[PDB]
Formats: sequence, structure tokens, C-alpha cells
Amino acid sequence: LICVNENGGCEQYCSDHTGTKRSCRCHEGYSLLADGVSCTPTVEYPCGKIPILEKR
Amino acid sequence: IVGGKVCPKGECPWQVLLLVNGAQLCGGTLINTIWVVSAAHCFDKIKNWRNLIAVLGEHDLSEHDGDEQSRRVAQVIIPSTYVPGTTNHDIALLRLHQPVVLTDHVVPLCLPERTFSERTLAFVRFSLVSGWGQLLDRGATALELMVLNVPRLMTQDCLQQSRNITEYMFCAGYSDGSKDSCKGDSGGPHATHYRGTWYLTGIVSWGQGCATVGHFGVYTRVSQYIEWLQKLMRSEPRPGVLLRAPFP
Ligand SMILES: [Ca+2]
Repeated sequence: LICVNENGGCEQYCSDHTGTKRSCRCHEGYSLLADGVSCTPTVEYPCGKIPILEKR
Repeated sequence: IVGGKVCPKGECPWQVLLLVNGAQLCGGTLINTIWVVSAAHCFDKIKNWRNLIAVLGEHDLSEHDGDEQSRRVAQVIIPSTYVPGTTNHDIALLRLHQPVVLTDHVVPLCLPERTFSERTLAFVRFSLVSGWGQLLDRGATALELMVLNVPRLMTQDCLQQSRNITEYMFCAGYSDGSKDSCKGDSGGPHATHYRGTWYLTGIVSWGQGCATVGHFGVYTRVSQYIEWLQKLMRSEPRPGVLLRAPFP
């Protein structure tokens, strides 16, 4: 549903249509998981991710 | 940065260093491989526009390690509503002459969308600011990149906590003269963490002196400019080094 509250449960961006219909999205360089809310990197250096910490 | 710690090398991969004739000028944020967001006032007295340089991958200013990356700034874009010498709409979009190559040390900071940033990021309490500016009011700038975690206030609470602050800005920091960002930090990123990802929410702007007790830091509210930023990033380059684009 409308995704104004808690970011509609989206990891990144969402937008709510009509009523009860919502859709999460991701910044470029990312893809939305089958999960519906999670974004997973699609390139080697996605924005806002810190390689040295990411690689652990 | 007053009251901060050294950003470990690599953990502030989007931070940028602006140089004029080889001299430290300002900080900036990498949001893509050719685009750098900074602050308009950083260019008010610019010497030679044909000597503007952006350096990505920088950490320690006294040693070259091969991670540093240098690019000529090809264009500096400033909203029409910005008035040199003043502080409202303190934002600038720089276009690098050639792209930086993303690597473990050079990574862009996500520019979030208007809605997400206003109703979700705008509420995250603590964010990071960084730069090689002064380590104390009237003190010497830093050799290693500095970072400082600061709390964002409500425009209402900011005004009162001090007995000039448009909606294109927001306060953040502390009033006990112990923590803040200084000249040398202007144009650097105010970055917010959300769900495993950093996003650009503020640009280091002005503020009554540096770490001045009874005062908070003022940062450009990036969210008021996403669309402006995006329209320009998706446009074709027009001749000229310094360009003013309409705003809204
Ligand atoms: Ca260096």
C-alpha cells in the first residue's frame, strides 16, 4: 500500500499508486530483489557502498 | 572539521578535493563518474577558471599513493537564485573534463530522490561531514581527511536554540563549540546512512565562524535541488566554464 510510512518497507525508493498498490525501486546500479523491497548491486561500485567495509 | 577523527583511508571514497592553481580551495562530493556536487560560494572569487581541479581518491595531502585521481573541472553550474557573497542556495554542480575511474577508493555517493530524502532521510538523526579544513577556528587545516558525526535539528528548534536560515538549508552539529565543520570544508558532503547505503543530504555551507559556541552548522538542504541537479545532468553540455541555470 501507500508507501509514505516507514518508506513503505522499501530499501531505497518507492511510490504508491491508486490504493493498496505500491512499488519499491532502486537507484541506478541496483536491481530490486524478487523480495520486492531489497536492492542488490548490478555494477562493481554501486553508489553509497564502501568497498573496504563491504569486502569486510 | 573541529572535534572529529581521521576518516580511515577508503571509507570516504566519494569525498572530493577542490584545488585552484594547486591550492586547497574546497571539498566536494562525487555523485557519478563525471559529476561533482559542491558549494556555490566556493567559486565567488575564483582566480583562473581554467585552473580548477577535482581530486578523487585523496586521503593524506602530504603523500602520493597512486590512488589519487586528478581531473580538470570543465564546468561549474550554479542556480540562478544564488547571490555571490551571500548564503542561500549554496550549491554547485561541477562537470569533470574526463571521467574518474571507480575503484575501491573512488566511489560515488548516491543522490537520493526528492520524496525519499524529504520524508525518510531528513529524519535520520546522525550523518557524516568530512573535509580537509581547519581543525580549529583560526587553526591550520588537516593533512589527512577528517570526518565528524553530527545531529540534524529541526529548523524551528535551531532558531530558538539561538535566541538567515531559509528552507534551502538545515542546521546540524553542536552548540558547545566542540564539534563542527570549518572553512576548507565548504562544499563537502553531509552524508546520511539508510538501510546499508549512504546518500547525499547536505552540502557544507556557511555558519557563524567555526565551532562558535551558541551556534550550529548550516548545510545546504540537497533535497530542494535533486530535480535541478538531474535535469542538468541529463542535458548536453553548453559552451562555457561558469554557467547559471534557472531555479526552481
Ligand atoms: Ca595523497
